[PDB]
Amino acid sequence: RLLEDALIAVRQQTAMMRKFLDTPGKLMDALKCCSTLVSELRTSSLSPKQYYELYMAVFDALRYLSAHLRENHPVNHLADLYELVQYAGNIIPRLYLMITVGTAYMSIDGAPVKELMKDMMDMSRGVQHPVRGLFLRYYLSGQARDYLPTGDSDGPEGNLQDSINFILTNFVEMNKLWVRLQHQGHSRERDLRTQERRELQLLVGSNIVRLS
Amino acid sequence: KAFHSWHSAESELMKKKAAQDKLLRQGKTQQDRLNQVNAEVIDAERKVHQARL
Amino acid sequence: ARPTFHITVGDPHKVGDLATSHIVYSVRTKTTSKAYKQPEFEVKRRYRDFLWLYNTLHSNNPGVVVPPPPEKQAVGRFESNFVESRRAALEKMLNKIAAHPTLQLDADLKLFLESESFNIDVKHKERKENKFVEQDDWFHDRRVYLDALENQLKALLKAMDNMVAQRKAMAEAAADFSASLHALSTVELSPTLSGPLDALSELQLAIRDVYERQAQQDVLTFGIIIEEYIRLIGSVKQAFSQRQKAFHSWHSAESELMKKKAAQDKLLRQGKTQQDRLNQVNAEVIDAERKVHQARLLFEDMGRLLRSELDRFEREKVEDFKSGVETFLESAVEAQKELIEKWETFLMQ
Amino acid sequence: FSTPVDIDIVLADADKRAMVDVKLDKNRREKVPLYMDGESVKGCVTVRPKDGKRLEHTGIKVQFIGTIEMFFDRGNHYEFLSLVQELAAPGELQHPQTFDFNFKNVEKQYESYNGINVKLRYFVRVTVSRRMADVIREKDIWVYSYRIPPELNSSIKMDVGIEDCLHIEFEYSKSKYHLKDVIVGRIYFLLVRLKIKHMELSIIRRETTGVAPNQYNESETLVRFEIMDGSPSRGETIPIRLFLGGFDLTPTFRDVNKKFSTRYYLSLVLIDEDARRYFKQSEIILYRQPPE
Repeated sequence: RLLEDALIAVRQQTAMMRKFLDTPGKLMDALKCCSTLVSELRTSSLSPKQYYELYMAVFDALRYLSAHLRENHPVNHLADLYELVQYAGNIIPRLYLMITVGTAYMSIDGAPVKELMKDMMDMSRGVQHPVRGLFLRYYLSGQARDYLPTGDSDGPEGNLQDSINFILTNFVEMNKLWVRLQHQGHSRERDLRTQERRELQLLVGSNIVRLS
Repeated sequence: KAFHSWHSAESELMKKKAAQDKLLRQGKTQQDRLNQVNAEVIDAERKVHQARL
Repeated sequence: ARPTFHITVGDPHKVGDLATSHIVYSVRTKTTSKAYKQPEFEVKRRYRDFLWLYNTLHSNNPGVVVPPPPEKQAVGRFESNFVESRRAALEKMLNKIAAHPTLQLDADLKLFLESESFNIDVKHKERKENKFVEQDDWFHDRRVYLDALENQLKALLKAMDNMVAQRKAMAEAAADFSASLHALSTVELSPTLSGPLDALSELQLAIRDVYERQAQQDVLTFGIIIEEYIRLIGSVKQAFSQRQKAFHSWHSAESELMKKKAAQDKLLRQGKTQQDRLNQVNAEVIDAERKVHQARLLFEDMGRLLRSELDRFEREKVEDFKSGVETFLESAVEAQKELIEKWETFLMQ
Repeated sequence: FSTPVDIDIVLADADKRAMVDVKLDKNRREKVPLYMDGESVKGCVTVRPKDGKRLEHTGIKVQFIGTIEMFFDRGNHYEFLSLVQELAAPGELQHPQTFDFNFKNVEKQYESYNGINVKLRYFVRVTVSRRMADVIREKDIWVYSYRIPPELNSSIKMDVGIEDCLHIEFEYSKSKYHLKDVIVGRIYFLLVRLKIKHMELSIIRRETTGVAPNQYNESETLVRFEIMDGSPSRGETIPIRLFLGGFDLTPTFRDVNKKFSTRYYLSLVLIDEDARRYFKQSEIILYRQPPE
């Protein structure tokens, strides 16, 4: 029942989100409408799987924003924005908003990129919910993938090293969330956790892929 | 006296307007008397303005 | 806090029959309002207390609004619905007033909502127990304008009465049209005439249920808000009257001052009055000026208040009637949708 | 008729001078000219007559006032600054007239404030004195107070807990933040034997009014910022980055004219699965940064 009720809500609003997301200036608008959206994903409830599905649905809708953004940053900074967005009330909405700002910063920049990246990670020591952090980190993983601290993505002030560390952090983390996942949620949900755990492992392997 | 006459003009205005309101809150008002009382109201309204002036 | 006042009116301790018996409601204020003492209080008010109270709000707020009361039994019986209307009427009255910081500030009301003993004992306890043309113009403008609304509101009211009356038949008729058709449908037994005819019977019952429901859906929503306005218009008629009293005091002060001044001068230019007795009259001439100055000044601020109440009044009106129309829309579509769903059911037979 | 006379006050720097906004009751925002301590206040009083009559008066003056208003009561108003300039002697007015004024190097010791039980405001008051009823015109002003970086700004660092149940070390990067500054911090978990649903960081504003046992405290919660979703274990570090620019705070005001205080607190709240709530409050000084 649950998933769909949400999904209905998602379809209307993601459309409104997108109309804003599309447009620079209303980029700002996109963010308010979006501020209302992530809360669903803030819901504490859903199946991993159901949530996962939402994760694509909003995420992908958001991917239109990321491309938009990657045009938006080349068409102007709007300083300190990265910080500025993090007044966004709560944590997944907010963070994603920084992250998006991060992605913009990468797109123009290179030198301060590293410093930021590191911040984010740090704040990423913060999601000790396996899932919210995972999807986030995943989302994220895609967001920085093009912008990793070395050459392939681009070649930041620093290089491979910074990057290596980063993924590793992720890796470890990735192990953490997942393993923690095993024990995450209610005690008697061990098999649910196993099907579901297999799903999100896959996600992990892309990183590994990034590494190759 | 000029003051007395104005004030009479004003009192006259209020009488005629109050009559109009009463015809109105019968709920059916013949259109004959609605125009006639209103017209007189308007002449009173000038009388007031001129008198003040 | 002021609008953030939370009110449940429940518990219909409807004192059983007397033919006039008075429902006593919990009034639970759960209130984060800092205009209400208790974060929760429940009082158990009876109709009479509220009506008065409502009036009290009327009384403490000089032009400064007082929306419609708890619901009238002046058409009400004692019906759950009626009492609900009352409950609602209050809820509403209360609701709004709470989201008006001022009416929400009536102390009786704080004590009322936040103490059960009724308005009454609270009410003892609380009292510890411009140019001539310009004012006259504001009075006549207002008189024509708000006489125009009242006539319109009175016309909408006799429409509401007819519209409720004339749902009783076809609806009441079709309730027997259904039985008349159904009857002859025991006489046909041949499957594809019996079957349709019983569906057609059913159709008349459908028309009956929807047509009648619509007195209650739409007409009644409007009759409540129309009634609320006429009372509110009545109440600001009182605020006006208060301004006429102030106008009366102020000219009274002025005719009394002109006299006092006159006595003074004639005594002076008698030229046979000692400076002792002059000083007694003179002082009193100067106290009369203060009587003119204080009486005029409050008369000006009363008119600032009357303006303010007007601008307020209008503002409320726009929002109220929009909700009025929206509640009608939802209903009008739901009535018609139910018939569409019914029409398909018997198209399919 | 109307008024026989209307008074307007025009400053000499009215075009170039900056203006500032104030939040007042029910979301209203006023905008007034902006000043600081030591600035001169100068301009013109413009008298527009409206009738072809005559105005007999017993003097015309302009005053610069700074005052503190308590509990919405006129009898509790205290002027902490009053300066007078007499503009005209007793006389008549028959036509429009303008008068210059200059208040030299005006002391303005406090920042303007509009609160719950307290107002602090500055204004110019023109008075035309008459036999029974004065003609009075006020003209409101915002005053800010400025402060350079503090000599000492220590980090706030502490270990706190519920014994044998929850032990945490929290750290905030400064004790003193400017109005557009950032709370950078961390929460570190030493012992966790409770099931934590979420953790939030709150900025609480306290207005303190009165003297001695006559103390009224009004409390308002200006942010609720979630910093953790879910249950950590020991050795877990949660980063805090809270931007103050999103909440439009007033500075910290301490014992202003010995009548009121406005103070800001960071309140860290943890909520368990059964809705139990564990907290620690810490004062932070907010200040208005001088622009360079």
